[PDB]
Amino acid sequence: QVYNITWEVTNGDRETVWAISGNHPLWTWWPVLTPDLCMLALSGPPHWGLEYQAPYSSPPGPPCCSGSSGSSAGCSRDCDEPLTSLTPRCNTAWNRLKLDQVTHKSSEGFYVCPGSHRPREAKSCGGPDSFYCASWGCETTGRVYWKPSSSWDYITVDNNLTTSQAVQVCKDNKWCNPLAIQFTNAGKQVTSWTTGHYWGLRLYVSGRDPGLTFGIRLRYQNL
Amino acid sequence: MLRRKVVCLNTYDLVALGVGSTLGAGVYVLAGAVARENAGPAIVISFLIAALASVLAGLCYGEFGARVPKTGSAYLYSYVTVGELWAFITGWNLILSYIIGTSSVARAWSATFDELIGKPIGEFSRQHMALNAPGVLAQTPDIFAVIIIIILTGLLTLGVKESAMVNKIFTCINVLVLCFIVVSGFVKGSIKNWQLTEKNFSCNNNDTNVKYGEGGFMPFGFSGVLSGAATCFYAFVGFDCIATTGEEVKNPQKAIPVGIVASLLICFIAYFGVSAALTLMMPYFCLDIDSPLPGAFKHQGWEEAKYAVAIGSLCALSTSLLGSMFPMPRVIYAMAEDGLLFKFLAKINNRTKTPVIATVTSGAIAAVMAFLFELKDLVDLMSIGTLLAYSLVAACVLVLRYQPEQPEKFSLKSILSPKNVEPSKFSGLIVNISAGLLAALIITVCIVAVLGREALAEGTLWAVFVMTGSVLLCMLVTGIIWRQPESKTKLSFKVPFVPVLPVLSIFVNIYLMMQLDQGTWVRFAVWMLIGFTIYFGYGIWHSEEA
Ligand SMILES: *[C@@H]1O[C@H](CO[C@@H]2O[C@@H](C)[C@@H](O)[C@@H](O)[C@@H]2O)[C@@H](O[C@@H]2O[C@H](CO)[C@@H](O[C@@H]3O[C@H](CO)[C@@H](O)[C@H](O[C@H]4O[C@H](CO)[C@@H](O)[C@H](O)[C@@H]4O)[C@@H]3O)[C@H](O)[C@H]2NC(C)=O)[C@H](O)[C@H]1NC(C)=O
Ligand SMILES: *[C@@H]1O[C@H](CO)[C@@H](O[C@@H]2O[C@H](CO)[C@@H](O[C@@H]3O[C@H](CO)[C@@H](O)[C@H](O)[C@@H]3O)[C@H](O)[C@H]2NC(C)=O)[C@H](O)[C@H]1NC(C)=O
Ligand SMILES: CC(C)CCC[C@@H](C)[C@H]1CC[C@H]2[C@@H]3CC=C4C[C@@H](OC(=O)CCC(=O)O)CC[C@]4(C)[C@H]3CC[C@]12C
Ligand SMILES: CC(C)CCC[C@@H](C)[C@H]1CC[C@H]2[C@@H]3CC=C4C[C@@H](OC(=O)CCC(=O)O)CC[C@]4(C)[C@H]3CC[C@]12C
Ligand SMILES: *[C@@H]1O[C@H](CO)[C@@H](O[C@@H]2O[C@H](CO)[C@@H](O)[C@H](O)[C@H]2NC(C)=O)[C@H](O)[C@H]1NC(C)=O
Ligand SMILES: *[C@@H]1O[C@H](CO)[C@@H](O)[C@H](O)[C@H]1NC(C)=O
Ligand SMILES: NC(=[NH2+])NCCC[C@H](N)C(=O)O
Repeated sequence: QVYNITWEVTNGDRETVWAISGNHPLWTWWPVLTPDLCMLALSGPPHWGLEYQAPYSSPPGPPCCSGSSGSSAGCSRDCDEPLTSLTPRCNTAWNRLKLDQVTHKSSEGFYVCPGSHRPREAKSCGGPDSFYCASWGCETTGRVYWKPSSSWDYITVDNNLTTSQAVQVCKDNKWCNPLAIQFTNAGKQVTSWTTGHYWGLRLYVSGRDPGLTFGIRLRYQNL
Repeated sequence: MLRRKVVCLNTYDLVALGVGSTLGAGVYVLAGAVARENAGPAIVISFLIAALASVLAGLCYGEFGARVPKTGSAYLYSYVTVGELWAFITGWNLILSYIIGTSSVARAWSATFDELIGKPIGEFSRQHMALNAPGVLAQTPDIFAVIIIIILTGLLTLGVKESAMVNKIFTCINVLVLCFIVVSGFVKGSIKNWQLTEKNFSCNNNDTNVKYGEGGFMPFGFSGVLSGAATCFYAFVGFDCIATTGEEVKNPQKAIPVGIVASLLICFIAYFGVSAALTLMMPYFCLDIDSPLPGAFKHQGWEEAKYAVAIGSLCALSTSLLGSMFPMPRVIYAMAEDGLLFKFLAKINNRTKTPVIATVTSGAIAAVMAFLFELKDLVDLMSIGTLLAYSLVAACVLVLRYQPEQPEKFSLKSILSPKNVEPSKFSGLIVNISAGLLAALIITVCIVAVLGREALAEGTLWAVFVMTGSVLLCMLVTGIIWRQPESKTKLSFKVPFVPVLPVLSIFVNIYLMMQLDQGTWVRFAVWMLIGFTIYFGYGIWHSEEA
């Protein structure tokens, strides 16, 4: 029968940061989850600058003077200045622009590795602190030149908006790093989503490759 | 092209002269601009690099003046030691340095004075003047800077000279004001301003188009810090006056290097303290565009202190201004008397007994530059000129150490393992060639590290290959210079590590020059084109040694 189904995307602390809902039979609705990469970082690792931000909180940082709202008191011109020195993070609009550039540059990007649902043979992939990406080959999906894929991983993660579509959204001081998560055939065949399955996401940059941990779970009720 | 010429005050007096001629617009006006635009709280680091780059240069001067019994500007030393073309380039760069320094300091003094009285002169300028070319010219011409330059040029023409007592008094007042600024920053200022985040990216004033950057201590990154250091090299200029003192010194060549180094160290300490105070009292982004230090004092509630600072700055900006003007006619007169420049510039007026025409021409050029170009543009132009001059001095120090005492085919064994105990003409030629190749290779290294910075970060094969080859071949050429014997001539002062320290000085100077803007490079290129035209059309044929 039909239930009110709800797919939830939660941060590393297992607090729901994004959600979508619909009336469907159980295990028949597999929508494209579009959480913001910054939403996953809310109350997350210190690098993203959102370790003290609650879920569903508004994007921090002053607006860009180039935004649709125009110039205002204390508006920032960093969104027009070069993004070279900027660190890819989510605490300001220009930092979000830098994060978008990093995730959209061919030589750079982000890669995702699976968590507790990975096979025992991958147990050498590290713990949550390592983001389950202790070494190359553990990654199962992500947007990067080597284009990783897995025949058993339950999701594939890519960039939802192209750079051009996202620059203006960033300059409007909105969440402007929307991921695109698509359930694989293996994921569609899986039923344990009620308990939640968790992945780690790390940026491919020249340095620490800082990352975070996110999760996808299912809730449902009668409708 | 390579024709060569035939050649009291205590150390504390030299230190006072250097400090008075160095402290000025760099700290009172430009420190806030650098801490707001290029660097943040990390401007303290920016000065440090700018200090070291200066010290490396100053040390060279100590040796570069030790090889000439006569005391004079770097132009005289070059024209006595290396050659005519090299000396002309050095003197032309010094002329640019002095002229643009006069222009920039006159502008800073005019802006400070106009601020002190409510910007009435600026209001008149906006009302009645406009250049209609913000892309390359100033938003508002500085008529008062022109007036100041005219008055000071008139004073200089009528025989006004350096008053040591007045310089000491003004330097003491400025140093007292700077110490007060440091103490007030350490008292009122807080470390939290060095740890700002997006929570604090707001200004009480409702100015727009702010650059907040990353925040914290290094909002704009190490690239921003390096650009700030290149700009802050403006502040450390002015120690050449110690080498060009002219007046008799207790130690002809031992006190001069000590005085230069002590002045540079004192200036670095003062700049570090004042910049730390400025960035601790007020947020780096909040720093007032018109007057950073008074704005920070007002932000902390000590508005009255704006008077004290006004007393200090106007003193420093005065001592610095003359420090950039008194040498200005001297270099032009020296070059003209030698025939490199137009001979009419060397005619000394009988009534005044001074080079009236050279002083008037230099003053007019400085007044026009101050009228037409912004403070930052003139600052960068003088910085590039002075950096090239200092690199030339360092190259002279590197070269002369291995040349034989004056009155082609080669072999690998001779080049790498010379057996002569003292330099020969072959060794001197090897060192000259190695210096040229090392200069070219350092230019290549800096170009790839600046222009190809992102490419190097990306790891592209061509950029990495070029950088690696250039750096390793720089090391190889430095070793080649190392193996050559040094001149046995005894010198009162020597650069300790002559094979490395001059090379590092050249590299740092060229890197800082690369940090500058494209417009600065275009202005410098046109100035150098004018200088080369003058030399090759007039200088070579009318030289006094011809
Ligand atoms: C089908 O189910 C969805 C989702 O169910 C929700 O999650 C379940 C796990 C369970 O806890 C349910 O109780 C819960 O409702 C329903 O959509 C939710 O509807 C409620 C209201 O009925 C929303 O509650 C909140 O109410 C606040 C005011 O009191 C309001 O400010 C909230 O908006 C803000 O917060 C939400 C997240 O809470 C955020 O998504 C918004 O964008 C906004 O910031 C919100 O309205 C829930 O938020 C709704 N969604 C979720 C994921 O909880 C849906 O109504 C239901 N439909 C039927 C026909 O049954
Ligand atoms: C993530 O990617 C999806 C897919 O590209 C985006 O969904 C798209 O959003 C745009 C803008 O809302 C939709 O355009 C609209 O189309 C309708 C007709 O369907 C038209 O009437 C509207 O005027 C508007 O042009 C587009 O249809 C929609 N596409 C899909 C497949 O859903 C989404 O916006 C991206 N961002 C996020 C946060 O999900
Ligand atoms: C109607 C106009 C003239 C009003 C504008 C104010 C003037 C009275 C100002 C503008 C420039 C000032 C001068 C700028 C610099 C100096 C140098 C200063 O001397 C030093 O600092 C000596 C240091 C050294 O010799 O190295 C003495 C004051 C003086 C002449 C100032 C005197 C007052 C002047 C002429
Ligand atoms: C006075 C004597 C006793 C010591 C002289 C030491 C100097 C030769 C050293 C001290 C600090 C050094 C500088 C420290 C940092 C840099 C930055 C470096 O460039 C980068 O690291 C760029 C990185 C980026 O691309 O962001 C180029 C050399 C330079 C200027 C160094 C040049 C050599 C310096 C001036
Ligand atoms: C920058 O902003 C932060 C957060 O607003 C300030 O930190 C808090 O300030 C409040 C006062 O407004 C104090 O009560 C808290 O104890 C501070 N710390 C917290 C909340 O962790 C900080 O003071 C601001 N800094 C500056 C220089 O303005
Ligand atoms: C802030 O803006 C108001 C007008 O909205 C203006 O009156 C005020 O002077 C501004 N604050 C300044 C200039 O410090
Ligand atoms: N001798 C010079 N060229 N000096 C020009 C002025 C630079 C001086 N260091 C200042 O702080 O303003």
